[PDB]
Amino acid sequence: NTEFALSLLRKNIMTITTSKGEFTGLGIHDRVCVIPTHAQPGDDVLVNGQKIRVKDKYKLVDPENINLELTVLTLDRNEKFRDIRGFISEDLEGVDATLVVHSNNFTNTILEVGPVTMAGLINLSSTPTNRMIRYDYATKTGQCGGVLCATGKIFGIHVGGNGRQGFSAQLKKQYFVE
Ligand SMILES: *[C@@H](CC(=O)OCC)[C@H](C[C@@H]1CCNC1=O)NC(=O)[C@H](CC#C)n1cccc(NC(=O)c2cc(C)on2)c1=O
Repeated sequence: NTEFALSLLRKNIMTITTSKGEFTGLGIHDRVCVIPTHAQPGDDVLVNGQKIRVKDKYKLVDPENINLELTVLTLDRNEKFRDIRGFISEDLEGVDATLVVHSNNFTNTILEVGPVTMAGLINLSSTPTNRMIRYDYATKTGQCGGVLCATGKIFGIHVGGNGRQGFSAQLKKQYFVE
């Protein structure tokens, strides 16, 4: 698990800074990356401290117009991400997953969040959010955007918690299709 998590840290996971602070950003493919919606990125963000113009941005909502707490960004930079869409899996039920963080004080951080489960529709920051993956791990401030994953499987992006549970926005391959 650590070897797969380390591979994501070298080739896909970066630190993205908005006006709301530092967030772990996962590069999906080409110049497309994901970030929690509550980061509220503007026309420009910092990628590992470098000012990068945001070409495209759109918040993800399910077909039932329910918030997904995920925002897909297209960056105007030269480096193309490694295509990790093949690792995105929806078979997460009961998997002992790992959260890969690279933001704030948690740089190059690999956490064992225990077994995950599809919580579904929960009230996240007074906003109903669907496709919620829950793990019984005390995630902390500065870890939003961490990549929930296991060996050869990417499950979602951490979006919040309550000091005892943590929640990740489910990643699906259909999100990156026009
Ligand atoms: C990441 C954001 C951060 O670190 O600062 C940004 C620079 C945090 C991670 C949370 C904080 C506590 N433990 C975590 O894992 N995310 C949030 O703080 C989000 C922001 C949004 C949207 N947030 C804000 C307000 C409430 C909650 N949590 C819940 O509403 C909730 C519901 C249930 C059920 O359990 N928790 C929240 O995540």
